[PDB]
Amino acid sequence: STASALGKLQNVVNQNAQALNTLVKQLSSNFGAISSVLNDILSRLDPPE
Amino acid sequence: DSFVIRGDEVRQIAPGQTGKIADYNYKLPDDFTGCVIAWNSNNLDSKVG
Repeated sequence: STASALGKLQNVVNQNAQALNTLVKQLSSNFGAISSVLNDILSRLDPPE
Repeated sequence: DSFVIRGDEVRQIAPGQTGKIADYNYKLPDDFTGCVIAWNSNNLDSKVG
């Protein structure tokens, strides 16, 4: 009946899942460039920049 | 390497350039090392005819 008695294992699983999720999420950032996808950069400028 | 070009085309003789001379007659590598020398010979290479 009573839940929340196994908080440690659930916490470990949640931590791992959240770390993986944010690592995947980081792909959409800009980091000061003009776009977050390589194909648009390649197909809109010459190599020098 | 020596040649003769128009006065306005000397801008195209440089690494990472785009135009008509740079891509159809003389193409330079992006990491080109060396030097370029240019001068004028209107009184020699041009004739009244």
